[PDB]
Amino acid sequence: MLNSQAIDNLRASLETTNQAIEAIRQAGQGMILAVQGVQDYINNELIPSMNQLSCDLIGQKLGLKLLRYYTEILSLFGPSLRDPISAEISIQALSYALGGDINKVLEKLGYSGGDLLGILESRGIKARITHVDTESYFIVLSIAYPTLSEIKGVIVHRLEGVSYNIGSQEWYTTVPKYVATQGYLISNFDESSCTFMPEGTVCSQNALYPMSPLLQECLRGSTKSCARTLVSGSFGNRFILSQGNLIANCASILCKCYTTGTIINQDPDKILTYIAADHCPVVEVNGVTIQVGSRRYPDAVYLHRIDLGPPISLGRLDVGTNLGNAIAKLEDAKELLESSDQIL
Amino acid sequence: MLNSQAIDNLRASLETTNQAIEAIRQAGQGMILAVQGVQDYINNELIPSMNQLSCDLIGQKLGLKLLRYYTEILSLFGPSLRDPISAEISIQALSYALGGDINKVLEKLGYSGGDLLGILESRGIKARITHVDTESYFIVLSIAYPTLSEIKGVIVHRLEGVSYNIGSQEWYTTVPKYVATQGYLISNFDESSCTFMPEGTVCSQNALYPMSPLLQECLRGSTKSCARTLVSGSFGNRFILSQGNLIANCASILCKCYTTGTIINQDPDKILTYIAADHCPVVEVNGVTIQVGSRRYPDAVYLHRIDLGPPISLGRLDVGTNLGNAIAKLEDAKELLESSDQIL
Amino acid sequence: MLNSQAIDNLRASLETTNQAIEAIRQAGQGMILAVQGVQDYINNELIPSMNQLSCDLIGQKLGLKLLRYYTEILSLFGPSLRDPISAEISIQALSYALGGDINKVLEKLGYSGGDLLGILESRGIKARITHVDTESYFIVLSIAYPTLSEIKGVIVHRLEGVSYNIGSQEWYTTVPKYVATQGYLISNFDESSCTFMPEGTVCSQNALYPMSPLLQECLRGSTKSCARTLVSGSFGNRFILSQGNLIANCASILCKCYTTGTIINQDPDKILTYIAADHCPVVEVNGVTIQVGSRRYPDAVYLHRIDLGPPISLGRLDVGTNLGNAIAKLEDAKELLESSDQIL
Amino acid sequence: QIHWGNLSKIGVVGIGSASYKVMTRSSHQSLVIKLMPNITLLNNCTRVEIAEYRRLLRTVLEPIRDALNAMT
Amino acid sequence: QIHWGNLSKIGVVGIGSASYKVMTRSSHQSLVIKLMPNITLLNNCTRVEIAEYRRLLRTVLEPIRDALNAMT
Amino acid sequence: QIHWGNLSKIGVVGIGSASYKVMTRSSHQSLVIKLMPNITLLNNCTRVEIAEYRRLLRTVLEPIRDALNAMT
Ligand SMILES: *[C@@H]1O[C@H](CO)[C@@H](O)[C@H](O)[C@H]1NC(C)=O
Ligand SMILES: *[C@@H]1O[C@H](CO)[C@@H](O)[C@H](O)[C@H]1NC(C)=O
Ligand SMILES: *[C@@H]1O[C@H](CO)[C@@H](O)[C@H](O)[C@H]1NC(C)=O
Ligand SMILES: *[C@@H]1O[C@H](CO)[C@@H](O)[C@H](O)[C@H]1NC(C)=O
Ligand SMILES: *[C@@H]1O[C@H](CO)[C@@H](O)[C@H](O)[C@H]1NC(C)=O
Ligand SMILES: *[C@@H]1O[C@H](CO)[C@@H](O)[C@H](O)[C@H]1NC(C)=O
Ligand SMILES: *[C@@H]1O[C@H](CO)[C@@H](O)[C@H](O)[C@H]1NC(C)=O
Ligand SMILES: *[C@@H]1O[C@H](CO)[C@@H](O)[C@H](O)[C@H]1NC(C)=O
Ligand SMILES: *[C@@H]1O[C@H](CO)[C@@H](O)[C@H](O)[C@H]1NC(C)=O
Repeated sequence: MLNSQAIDNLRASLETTNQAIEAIRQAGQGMILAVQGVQDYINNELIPSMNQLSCDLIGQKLGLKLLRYYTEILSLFGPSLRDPISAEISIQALSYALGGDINKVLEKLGYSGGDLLGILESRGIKARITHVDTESYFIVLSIAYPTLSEIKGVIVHRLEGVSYNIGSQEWYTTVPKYVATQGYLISNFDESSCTFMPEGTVCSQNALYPMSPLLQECLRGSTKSCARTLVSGSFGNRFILSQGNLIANCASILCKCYTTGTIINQDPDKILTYIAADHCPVVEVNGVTIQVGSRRYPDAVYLHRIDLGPPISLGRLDVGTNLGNAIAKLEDAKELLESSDQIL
Repeated sequence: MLNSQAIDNLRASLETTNQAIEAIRQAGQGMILAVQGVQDYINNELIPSMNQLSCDLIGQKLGLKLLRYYTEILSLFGPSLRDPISAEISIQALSYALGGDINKVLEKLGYSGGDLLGILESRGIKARITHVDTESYFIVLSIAYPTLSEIKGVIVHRLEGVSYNIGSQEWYTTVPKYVATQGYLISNFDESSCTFMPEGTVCSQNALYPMSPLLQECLRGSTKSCARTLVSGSFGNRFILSQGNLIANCASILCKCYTTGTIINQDPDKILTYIAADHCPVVEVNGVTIQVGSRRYPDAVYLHRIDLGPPISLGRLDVGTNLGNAIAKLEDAKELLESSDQIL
Repeated sequence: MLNSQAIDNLRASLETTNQAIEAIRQAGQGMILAVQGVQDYINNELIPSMNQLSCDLIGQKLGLKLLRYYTEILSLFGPSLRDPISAEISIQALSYALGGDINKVLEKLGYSGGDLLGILESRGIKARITHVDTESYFIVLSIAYPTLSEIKGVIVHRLEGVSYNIGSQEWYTTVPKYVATQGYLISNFDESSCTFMPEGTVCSQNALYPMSPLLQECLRGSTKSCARTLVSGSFGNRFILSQGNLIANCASILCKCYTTGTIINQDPDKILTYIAADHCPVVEVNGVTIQVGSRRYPDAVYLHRIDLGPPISLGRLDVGTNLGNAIAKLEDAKELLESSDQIL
Repeated sequence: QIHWGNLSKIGVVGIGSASYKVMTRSSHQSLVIKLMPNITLLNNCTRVEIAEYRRLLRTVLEPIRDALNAMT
Repeated sequence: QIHWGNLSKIGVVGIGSASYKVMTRSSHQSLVIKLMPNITLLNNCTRVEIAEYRRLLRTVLEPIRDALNAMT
Repeated sequence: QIHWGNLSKIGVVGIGSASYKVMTRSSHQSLVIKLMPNITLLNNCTRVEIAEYRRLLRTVLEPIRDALNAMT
């Protein structure tokens, strides 16, 4: 009687336990599908998207390297690419062609350093494209290097004229724009194919031809042999500007120092008036305002500022706190069930 | 008897339940290891990869921002970098140096607006690189701005000649290419250092020198004083082209209009023949075909088209179905298991 | 009795298993939160971070496309952007403007291939910017195309003079730098607006004017009609270089072949001495060293080498071995539970 | 008919020869360079990059437009 | 003045007219171009990229400095 | 031996002085510019980007080759 009710009590109590394990077991299968679904999403939609981002980023790195190379080529060989017939070469391309230094450029070309300044300023070095290969994408340039010969003792003089007054009459002397001297000898000079520079004149053709005996006496002191023009019904120039010094014919006209306001009065004995930049930076001659001094403007600076942001900082996932509790609970029942199993 | 086998009936059933719980308990550690394995893959493989991608992408953003700056430097200061000795400045570099506008440029340089057009077209502004610093990567440009003085009342005239014909004899008058007039006064003009432009001539050196009395009469009307050349055994030009109007010596030769086909006959009283581009766009003179009309070609357009692609957009992982199902199937048995103890 | 102890031990053993299951249930709760925490991390800090990475890379792709397009525009239309008043056009811009080929350029413009060589080398084609639209970022470029007329039968000759000796006296003949011939006719030539080239001179203005009867006799053979210049107290040039041939007046001076060391003797029968670039590459005339031969330097190559790196390789996650282990053990408990029910 | 034999006995030599071509009335064409390419997406991912390119264009184009107005 | 009617009867024509302006003492200004912009972060990500830009700068700037030192 | 003192009494002044150098036979050198750098990887991630660069090169280089062939 007592046991029979107890057997029924164990019958009902054990009945729910079998159902209890079934429910948690099927819930366990739900976890497996959940974890598998996480794995599928990572493998099928994160890894392919990660690799596509990595593949696209490699292409952008190469495209920037290739564009930086072309910009360097455009920087150095720009004029040659646009003008394949005849274009000046860069100082960067000249350095590269002859070794890798300007000292190698001067030694190989036999330039004095002041010869390179004359050649660079006159644009004497030309590059011509002689072959373009559109299959392997290269071009061949043909650079021509000028060769200079200096005639010792020859000095080139540039002449500039101005009208002068002797009494009430205005005269003008006709002289060549350029003359050349070699010691005591004087010759004419043709500037058609020449570049006049402080270091020296570089002429692509000949410029020297002899001078007539009459013009030689003019330049040597006998000014009465010089050809003069009376300015009657015509006009010339009344001032010259030369390296910040003004040479003017202030006779029978009004010359005024515009800065100080004083009248520049010419001594009758003297022929021409010389005005320096410091004494008068701005001068009025015959109503014409002339700037003798050089104005300086405040310095300017070209700048750029780049502001960027640090990349993202993804921390650790850190889900071990929940895993540890489940591990602790799993071990709790692991020993609890085994110890109770010994009773059986 | 019956209770004895009843105890064994519970004994056989209960012992299997302990084994049943043991199986799912070890399967629980299988889930934990899988979840831990997922976390390790994310922390050790995906997080380092995104940070590497982010670090690489930040470098590419700077590189593109930093190459775009150079392309701006090359765009504005290109000719100066290639030719440090002497190079013209760009219109963009001129505005930056003098304030930030052309209006500031005109007032600081004292230009009339038509003076800037003359200076820009003659390339009068030059920049020289005076200092290069390689440690801190900057250069210093020295810019020289011309100052212009206008001689008020002086007008420069360009002369062009053609071989006129009187009777059956062809002549040619020798005149200077350029002359200058100041009211009623006429002088000579030297174009060596000058740039002829519609607004005005900008001369780096002096150009005005007086004219002889004999040539003054020739230009003032007394054409008998002009120096004339009989072209016998030689040849000159027989037509001039000027601003779409053709001046030709059609005497003794065959002039015809190529377009209409008519023959241009010169009246004996008239010396020269004037042909406008409207009446005849193409003219043949002495067998030479002259294009006096202006041809216009159809407009061309340079343009580019860029096509992009929408960025990827990964959706939500969405594993809450199986995970939510397990939650329902987990704590449903929480009360079911607890119910067993209550009846006990 | 005996069953009472057996039932009590069974009741105690069953009671422990109830605590055993509940511990497993709470461990199951930890797994759900751990899996949910993994899913939350992916949707909160991985998907948003990757989309930002993808969004950033799309902008970088367009920026590189845009910069490459500008570098193409700067490569073609560079000089026009810096010089909006008057700049030469590139060969790439000329090809695009008139069709898309140089053959279409030649036919549309009426050039002959050698006409384009003389126009490209003289820089006759100029572009002017006539409209800038900053609202929509385009510029209108106006291009002027020269039209050429050839005077048939006219040949331009360049004359270069050198001094010569008659016994012990040095003379110099004055001739124009340029002359022109048409069959048997000889005329003068003005090189002010011309560009001397092997294919033909292109003059922007007229260059032909007649020659005096006295100078015609000089050029036709009667050399006694030419104007001479005794070189006394002056000096000229004693050598000419003409494309690898040296014409020198080695009379009364010392000329030697710098290469071979020999002395170049001027035979009195001949007036001038001709030296070829092969017989003597370097020549000294009157103490002046002249380079007659053409030096050649070893070829140079400008090239770049780019080394890349393979993208990251994220492999399969591969955590299915632990999931499969739990699946197998869950299946065992599913079967084992049914067996226990049969006993009960 | 220049006699180059007699003329070289007085130091005169000819160092060139070419034909003669004189420039007549010039032709004209208009070329429109569109510096902003036509982009079809215009998403939120490209707004900043398009503005950076536009600022580059204003650096170059604006001094040209402002100088044309002043000189004309 | 010039009698343009009479000069046309002898083949002389006037094909232009302009004012006369002569150049005087020039002004001067110094412009400093900083080719390396001021970058603030300079972290470990932006190390190889800045070095590659500096290598580009040396390809251009170094020949200029060497030529200036040699010619001056 | 120009008398610069006596010559300034008649309005003639000297505004410069320089040596004289005349150009002589020129030297020559060939320079080969490889516009396409040497890429070693050539993966599937760089196929499109290399083609975009080649199109840029053809825009510049092709008119040069065509002009050289026609003019020579
Ligand atoms: C220079 O001028 C002075 C006085 O004007 C004169 O006596 C002299 O002969 C001239 N010539 C020379 C070479 O001194
Ligand atoms: C121009 O010619 C006309 C008629 O021949 C006459 O006035 C004179 O000869 C010339 N004019 C002058 C001002 O000499
Ligand atoms: C060239 O010189 C020779 C000999 O002096 C002779 O034929 C004649 O004088 C000259 N020729 C001509 C065509 O004048
Ligand atoms: C730009 O592209 C769009 C879309 O293809 C289309 O309207 C046309 O091709 C262009 N439109 C304009 C206004 O440039
Ligand atoms: C795009 O940007 C605009 C302007 O900030 C904003 O209104 C819009 O919501 C954005 N679109 C998306 C999809 O974020
Ligand atoms: C760059 O910016 C920083 C900001 O901290 C400043 O201190 C530094 O002087 C700047 N460098 C320059 C302007 O060269
Ligand atoms: C780069 O520098 C950062 C500090 O900004 C440091 O954390 C990191 O370890 C460095 N990496 C290497 C490879 O030196
Ligand atoms: C450079 O390129 C050529 C042809 O493209 C190839 O043969 C060579 O191997 C490359 N250089 C190196 C170092 O691999
Ligand atoms: C690379 O591209 C080629 C050409 O389409 C293709 O055949 C090959 O399978 C690709 N390789 C990989 C690893 O995707």
